[PDB]
Amino acid sequence: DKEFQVLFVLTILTLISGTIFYSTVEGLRPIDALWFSVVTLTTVGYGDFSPQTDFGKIFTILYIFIGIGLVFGFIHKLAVNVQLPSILSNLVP
Amino acid sequence: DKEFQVLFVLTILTLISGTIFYSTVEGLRPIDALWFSVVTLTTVGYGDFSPQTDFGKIFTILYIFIGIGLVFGFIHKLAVNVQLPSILSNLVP
Amino acid sequence: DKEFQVLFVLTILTLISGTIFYSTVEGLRPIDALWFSVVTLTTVGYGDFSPQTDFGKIFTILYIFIGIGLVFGFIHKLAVNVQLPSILSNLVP
Amino acid sequence: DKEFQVLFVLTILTLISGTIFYSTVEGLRPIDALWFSVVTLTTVGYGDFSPQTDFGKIFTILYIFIGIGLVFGFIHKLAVNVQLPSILSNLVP
Ligand SMILES: [K+]
Ligand SMILES: [K+]
Ligand SMILES: [K+]
Ligand SMILES: [K+]
Repeated sequence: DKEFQVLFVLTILTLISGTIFYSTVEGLRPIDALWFSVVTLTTVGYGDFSPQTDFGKIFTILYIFIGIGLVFGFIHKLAVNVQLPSILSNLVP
Repeated sequence: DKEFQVLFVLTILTLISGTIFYSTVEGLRPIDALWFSVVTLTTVGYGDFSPQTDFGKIFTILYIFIGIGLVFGFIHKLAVNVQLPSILSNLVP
Repeated sequence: DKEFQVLFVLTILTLISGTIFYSTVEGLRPIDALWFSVVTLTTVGYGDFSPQTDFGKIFTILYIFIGIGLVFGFIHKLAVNVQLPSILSNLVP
Repeated sequence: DKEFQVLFVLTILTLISGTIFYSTVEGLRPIDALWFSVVTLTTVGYGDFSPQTDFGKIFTILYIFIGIGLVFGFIHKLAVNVQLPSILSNLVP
């Protein structure tokens, strides 16, 4: 609970920061900026969008090193503290 | 066994859900929809396909956060509870 | 040693299998086939190459689920049993 | 501290080595060479850049197997020994 909540808030703030940056510096729509932020921090990287400016590339490097840690943390706790118990509870007939 | 079976079923259902969504909203062939779902949840992300609609992008964001946890879980148990023993058994002359 | 050797051989065989498949079914040069196999199993996925046939896509799905487990295993042991000690040994003045 | 410092230096050197290689063999700007090195070793892989020469592809294969181990190590310690405590310290009213 309290741990998953913190991680949830930290993830939300991280994605908000990305959305604001890419819509500003790279000129993306806010929706596309959020899309790029997620596709980046989860390391999926389709490359349908990518930073065209040097500022954009430099920020993204730092965004990645800082962002991956907490994003996968959230993903991990979400799966281990939320999804796991639920699946088990559904396996009791 | 019982753990790997559950994870196997959960993975199958997850991929089925993706196949139905992308063939519907993004208009992909069912085979290409399954292909995108896998390439997404394993975080490979070639970008040969990517969602063009806003609905598609929003769903994929949620699909990723929810899907990665179980997909890598399956991958992990598959390697640790199935592949590992087999390799060891083949190393006894 | 014996563990890292096994993992090394298993990785080599896996990459050889990929090289043969993609040069055959997708018609890539052997070098490009090996390149795609690695870029796939390490989950990097540039998408400079991607399978164009349905056979190619179906095989790759299976290749991914089976291959990621051992490839990251090798990567892990390589870093924990080989790179780690070496760095420490270089930190003794 | 001493552990995070070492990992920090090892990461810096790894990225420097990549920058020099890609600007030399693939003819990228130094900034784009660093960009590719990071996007590669964190496994994001946008594919906005990718090696066009066989030398480039062969080196990158080796760069990946060697580089991922330490890069994610740094990312891990950064998140567990630096980001984690800080967030907790900010949660004390
Ligand atoms: K990727
Ligand atoms: K990618
Ligand atoms: K890509
Ligand atoms: K990845």
